[PDB]
Amino acid sequence: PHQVYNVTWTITNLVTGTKANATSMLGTLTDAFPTMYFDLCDIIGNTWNPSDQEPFPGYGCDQPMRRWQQRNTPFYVCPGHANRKQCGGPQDGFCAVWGCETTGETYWRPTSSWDYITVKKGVTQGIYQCSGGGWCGPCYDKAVHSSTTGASEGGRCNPLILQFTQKGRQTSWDGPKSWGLRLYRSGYDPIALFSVSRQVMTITP
Ligand SMILES: *[C@@H]1O[C@H](CO)[C@@H](O[C@@H]2O[C@H](CO)[C@@H](O)[C@H](O)[C@H]2NC(C)=O)[C@H](O)[C@H]1NC(C)=O
Ligand SMILES: *[C@@H]1O[C@H](CO)[C@@H](O[C@@H]2O[C@H](CO)[C@@H](O)[C@H](O)[C@H]2NC(C)=O)[C@H](O)[C@H]1NC(C)=O
Repeated sequence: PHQVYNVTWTITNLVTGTKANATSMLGTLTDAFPTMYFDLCDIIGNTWNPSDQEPFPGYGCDQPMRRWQQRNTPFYVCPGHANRKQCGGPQDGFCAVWGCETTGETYWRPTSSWDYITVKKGVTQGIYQCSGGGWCGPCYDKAVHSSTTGASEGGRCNPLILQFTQKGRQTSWDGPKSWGLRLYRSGYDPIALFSVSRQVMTITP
């Protein structure tokens, strides 16, 4: 009865244009606001991964330990849909100055009363010593070294969870909205850009 349409929400890698993930559900524009799930490594761009000449940088999506150390690093998120000059643009992840963040996971627990979403780390076993002392866990790509237990495809172990806020559930979604995500480190804070958009189509069969 309330299932008038098939609403699909998509999280997009801003730079590459690829789909980090998607979720569909039946309902209306006012009640279809599902919880989204995606991995950080599916939204990074060409300039995120540290160079190969760079010794144990502490983050990155191209190597298991890089992915693991990245997982244990805090991060903050800034909206790029509000046109706040002081926060800068995509090249700053919309976080040019402190106070631009509206969510994420850091010691000061950023939240917001005006932004449309919240983003927190999901659950993962990441990496752990198992049985024979070797390293086991999802951070390892099962398609790069099978046998290594826990190994997931892609080596995904940076799950993020996105939820819509009350303000988010009440704002208009005509056109995509973008956000920037930054790792909070003692040194450069790498930038990852993503977008959220909605499609509304008829049900089938
Ligand atoms: C509309 O909703 C339906 C489910 O109610 C979606 O249909 C499934 O979509 C997945 C991929 O997203 C396919 O792998 C399944 O085979 C589809 N099931 C069938 C046969 O309906 C559909 O994707 C949604 N609209 C779209 C195409 O975005
Ligand atoms: C892509 O999105 C789907 C949801 O459409 C994710 O699947 C959900 O994952 C959570 C967390 O593990 C579970 O609690 C749900 O039960 C899952 N839902 C369904 C329908 O499977 C999926 O994990 C996401 N993929 C990635 C790598 O983020």
